[PDB]
Amino acid sequence: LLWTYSTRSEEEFVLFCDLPEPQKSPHIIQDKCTLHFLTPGVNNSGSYICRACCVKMILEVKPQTNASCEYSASHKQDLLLGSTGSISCPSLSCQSDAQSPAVTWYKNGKLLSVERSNRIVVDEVYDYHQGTYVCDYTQSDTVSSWTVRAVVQVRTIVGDTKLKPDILDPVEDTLEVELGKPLTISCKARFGFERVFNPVIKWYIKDSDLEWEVSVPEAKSIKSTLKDEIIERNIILEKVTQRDLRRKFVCFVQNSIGNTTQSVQLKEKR
Amino acid sequence: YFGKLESKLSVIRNLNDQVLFIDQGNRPLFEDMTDSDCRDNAPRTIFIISMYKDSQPRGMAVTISVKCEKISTLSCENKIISFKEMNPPDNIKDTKSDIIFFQRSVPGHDNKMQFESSSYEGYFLACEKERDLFKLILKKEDELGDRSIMFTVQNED
Amino acid sequence: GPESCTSRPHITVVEGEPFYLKHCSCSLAHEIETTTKSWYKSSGSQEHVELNPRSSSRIALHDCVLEFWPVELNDTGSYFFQMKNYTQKWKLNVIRRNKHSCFTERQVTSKIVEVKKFFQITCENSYYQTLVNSTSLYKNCKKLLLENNKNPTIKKNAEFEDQGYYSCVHFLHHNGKLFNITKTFNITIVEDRSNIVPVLLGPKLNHVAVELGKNVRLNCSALLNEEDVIYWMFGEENGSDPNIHEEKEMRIMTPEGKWHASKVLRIENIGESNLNVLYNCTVASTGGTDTKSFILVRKAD
Ligand SMILES: *[C@@H]1O[C@H](CO)[C@@H](O[C@@H]2O[C@H](CO)[C@@H](O[C@@H]3O[C@H](CO[C@H]4O[C@H](CO)[C@@H](O)[C@H](O)[C@@H]4O)[C@@H](O)[C@H](O[C@H]4O[C@H](CO)[C@@H](O)[C@H](O)[C@@H]4O)[C@@H]3O)[C@H](O)[C@H]2NC(C)=O)[C@H](O)[C@H]1NC(C)=O
Ligand SMILES: *[C@@H]1O[C@H](CO)[C@@H](O[C@@H]2O[C@H](CO)[C@@H](O[C@@H]3O[C@H](CO)[C@@H](O)[C@H](O[C@H]4O[C@H](CO)[C@@H](O)[C@H](O)[C@@H]4O)[C@@H]3O)[C@H](O)[C@H]2NC(C)=O)[C@H](O)[C@H]1NC(C)=O
Ligand SMILES: *[C@@H]1O[C@H](CO[C@@H]2O[C@@H](C)[C@@H](O)[C@@H](O)[C@@H]2O)[C@@H](O[C@@H]2O[C@H](CO)[C@@H](O[C@@H]3O[C@H](CO)[C@@H](O)[C@H](O)[C@@H]3O)[C@H](O)[C@H]2NC(C)=O)[C@H](O)[C@H]1NC(C)=O
Ligand SMILES: *[C@@H]1O[C@H](CO)[C@@H](O[C@@H]2O[C@H](CO)[C@@H](O[C@@H]3O[C@H](CO)[C@@H](O)[C@H](O)[C@@H]3O)[C@H](O)[C@H]2NC(C)=O)[C@H](O)[C@H]1NC(C)=O
Ligand SMILES: *[C@@H]1O[C@H](CO[C@@H]2O[C@@H](C)[C@@H](O)[C@@H](O)[C@@H]2O)[C@@H](O[C@@H]2O[C@H](CO)[C@@H](O)[C@H](O)[C@H]2NC(C)=O)[C@H](O)[C@H]1NC(C)=O
Ligand SMILES: *[C@@H]1O[C@H](CO)[C@@H](O[C@@H]2O[C@H](CO)[C@@H](O)[C@H](O)[C@H]2NC(C)=O)[C@H](O)[C@H]1NC(C)=O
Ligand SMILES: *[C@@H]1O[C@H](CO)[C@@H](O[C@@H]2O[C@H](CO)[C@@H](O)[C@H](O)[C@H]2NC(C)=O)[C@H](O)[C@H]1NC(C)=O
Ligand SMILES: *[C@@H]1O[C@H](CO)[C@@H](O)[C@H](O)[C@H]1NC(C)=O
Ligand SMILES: *[C@@H]1O[C@H](CO)[C@@H](O)[C@H](O)[C@H]1NC(C)=O
Ligand SMILES: *[C@@H]1O[C@H](CO)[C@@H](O)[C@H](O)[C@H]1NC(C)=O
Ligand SMILES: [Cl-]
Repeated sequence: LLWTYSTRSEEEFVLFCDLPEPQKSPHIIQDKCTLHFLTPGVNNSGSYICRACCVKMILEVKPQTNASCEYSASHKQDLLLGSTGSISCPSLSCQSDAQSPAVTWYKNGKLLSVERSNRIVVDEVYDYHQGTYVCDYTQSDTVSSWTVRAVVQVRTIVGDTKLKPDILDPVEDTLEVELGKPLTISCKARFGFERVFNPVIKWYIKDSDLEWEVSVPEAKSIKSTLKDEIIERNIILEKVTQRDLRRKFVCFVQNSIGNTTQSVQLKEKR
Repeated sequence: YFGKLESKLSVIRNLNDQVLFIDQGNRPLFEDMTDSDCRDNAPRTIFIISMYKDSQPRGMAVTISVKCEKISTLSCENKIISFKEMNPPDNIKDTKSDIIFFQRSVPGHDNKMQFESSSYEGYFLACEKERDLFKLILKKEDELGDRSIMFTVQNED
Repeated sequence: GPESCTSRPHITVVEGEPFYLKHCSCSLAHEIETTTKSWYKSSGSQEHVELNPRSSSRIALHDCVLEFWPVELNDTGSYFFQMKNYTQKWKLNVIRRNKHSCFTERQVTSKIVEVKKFFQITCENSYYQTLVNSTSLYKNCKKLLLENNKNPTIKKNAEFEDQGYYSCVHFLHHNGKLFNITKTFNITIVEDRSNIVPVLLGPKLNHVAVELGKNVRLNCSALLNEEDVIYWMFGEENGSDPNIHEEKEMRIMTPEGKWHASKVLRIENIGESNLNVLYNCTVASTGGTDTKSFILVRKAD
């Protein structure tokens, strides 16, 4: 069995052991006898053995010159939760689907008997539809009728948010502080999921028209879920003094929708 | 420890839109009903979903009841579904309970609901076709994507 | 194969439609012995007249069913089945057909579908499936162009244009006469009804300074949904405390349709027991929970 891999700017690949009885079932990762190849180029090509019964695999790699069509499928695909989605084979997208050229699909190793077309059309998408999808099809030449393997990674995602972010911490518009002591105020903000995500979380200091920008320290994603993302960024005062009372410390946060601010006025515990 | 918070009048339905109801045999069943039939078959079709506080929070703690003649609460005791002749309790002096369920939305499907038992973890309220009728049973999560454990809760809010 | 018995006690049907009544405890398995099955009808105060199995009449009694070819306005009444160690009843109510239409208003099954989310109409029938000649789909009583097989279906991501009444008709022939079974769905499309996973504002652990004798007002705010509940836990299991009062929650809706809820815990005449003990506040949703703890520490620490 000889499989071909037509690489580009960014992709992935796998080679699983095929045998009559599912008895059990290098810098590149290995899991459940299914050896995976990450970021190769022109290197990862040749014969690979797995084991009396011996599963022979003669891999081949070559770079793709250019896309045969305008709407050439991605190797990273997104299925919206609760709607109708499709998992199209990148290696067979530009030919559309005149007649399915013997397409076999594999979701996380397991074969998909029903799906044999250029596309897997998922009627109603649920979280479990997520996974590594491998579309295989045989293409003949002079003597060898080698198979073509393409690996599409699909994720189940919720539609992009229609809401601006939320400042979790701080809440109170004031703060009891003792002068001559250090202070580190923390800004915690929750960001609704977006396909293209460019969040903003920064502190700034203002005294009427006067404004000072804080750049250090770096922001930190504390939690990332399906619906939201929490990022945190501190402000450090090595020694709070009388001047730090004349001004307000405002945390700024913004996503593709808009911005929300929480300004804290410092007061002494006294 | 559970503490009864509040209730809502709801109509529970499966994903093939079959209305949940308590028959004369006093057993919880599923059946195809027109809006008219569902209305005309009340109070059997209208359920009292009561929310509870939890000493160890782990999702929406809930009780499911029906006021046919008197109020009856849903029990999953001995992994078997039944309607016990009782009003939702004001307090439950235990971490786990045969009448308390965790009402949880399915990822990305915010209006589809799943009820896991607080007493038997891994087991959920589900609709299973047994012979000539659709029973409301309690079954262990066997395979990913099981749509028989999903439901829709139409509130009177 | 099998078929759902009519378990529901009250049944509404429209005149001129072939309708049936199937009793429960019906097992047609080869091991099952034959037995005497009786069907009776009641009209008004009391009747209890045994149903007539006349020579190919409008009413057909066989196996487990009471078929009607078709139901008419005068069929409304109380029906009863009797068997060895088994008795079932139903309250049949047959409503008038909307003649100046294709479907009757009352026999509608409403469904609300979210925009850009999977929408489907599957025109199926299994009981009368063997007798069905042709099947059609109607949007506001206007026929739909399709492949129109034994079951014409719709399968698309919902759009406000899909809102409407979908009459699903099944034409069949019964020993010469043509009948039809019509089942209409009242589909109404509605804008993103997506919920937020609730969250408590502020840090997860709070040390709230105070000295004995005085009172505290622990405030717990939450970003939640409309239907979500916010509560406090302070040892109700050990009995009731007459110094801890849970004030009525406050709710506001942010211009962008965001709900904020605030509930405060009043702790009157702080004693040594009220110290170094975790007073938890939590949010509860169908889509998640979040908990916050408030420890009462002496002002002297
Ligand atoms: C499923 O099966 C049922 C029967 O079980 C069928 O029901 C019949 O359907 C028709 C139409 O829905 C019923 O309505 C009758 O319509 C007549 C007028 O329709 C014509 O004229 C208008 C003019 O504007 C046209 O638009 C239209 O296309 C028609 O050409 C009315 O005249 C009838 O009213 C009364 O007067 C007549 C005499 O003129 C009497 O004979 C009638 O009895 C009645 O008193 C009436 O409104 C008809 O009533 C239904 N019959 C029965 C027995 O219920 C369904 O059509 C069928 N489903 C499908 C999809 O075919
Ligand atoms: C994949 O697609 C990319 C485009 O997205 C493609 O890149 C283009 O390659 C061609 C060559 O194959 C480039 O064009 C040539 O550029 C050289 C200078 O670098 C010129 O000397 C050439 O001029 C001659 O030919 C012209 C056209 O016939 C004549 O008009 C002229 O008088 C000269 O005789 C010629 O213009 C082109 O610049 C790139 N463009 C980009 C954006 O990369 C790439 O080659 C494709 N892959 C493969 C393997 O073909
Ligand atoms: C108030 O809340 C505390 C803490 O509760 C925990 O933290 C919150 C922020 C949430 O994440 C909660 O979901 C979570 O329960 C309650 O006390 C804590 O309870 C947990 C669960 O019973 C204890 O964990 C166990 O500890 C034992 C012994 O170490 C282990 O063997 C177990 O594996 C398990 O981890 C935890 O120890 C306990 N912590 C404290 C500080 O007591 C507390 O009961 C509650 N109070 C009231 C009045 O409701
Ligand atoms: C098809 O489904 C829709 C709902 O999706 C039903 O429409 C609803 O009908 C009522 C009719 O009264 C509408 O008005 C309401 O009336 C009450 C009367 O007490 C009043 O208090 C309310 O303020 C309101 O005005 C309601 O707005 C309407 N909703 C929508 C979204 O259309 C319709 O009845 C269903 N059809 C059938 C045949 O069942
Ligand atoms: C759908 O029905 C037609 C017509 O059926 C006739 O009319 C009915 C009201 C009832 O009286 C029936 O018994 C009649 O047969 C079917 O068309 C007939 O097909 C046969 C061959 O199968 C042919 O010999 C007849 O001439 C046809 N009748 C007419 C009026 O032309 C048709 O086959 C049915 N289709 C399906 C898919 O069930
Ligand atoms: C943050 O959001 C505010 C609005 O809430 C933005 O303010 C607007 O700015 C435009 C100019 O870009 C003005 O025409 C509007 O009048 C402003 N609105 C108000 C109410 O002041 C602000 O620009 C945003 N900031 C950033 C950094 O994007
Ligand atoms: C509990 O805290 C919340 C949040 O700080 C308070 O609620 C809001 O306070 C802001 C102050 O800027 C007002 O603009 C809002 O209108 C308030 N909203 C609500 C829903 O109340 C709340 O008042 C605090 N309660 C107590 C008693 O301290
Ligand atoms: C294989 O070749 C690629 C360049 O195409 C290189 O980056 C990689 O390090 C090589 N791997 C090994 C194992 O030599
Ligand atoms: C009921 O209505 C039908 C209409 O076709 C009629 O044939 C039948 O005789 C009526 N039955 C009685 C008891 O009047
Ligand atoms: C009568 O039927 C019920 C079930 O409906 C069964 O439990 C009972 O044992 C039966 N009794 C006899 C005498 O057959
Ligand atoms: Cl959010």
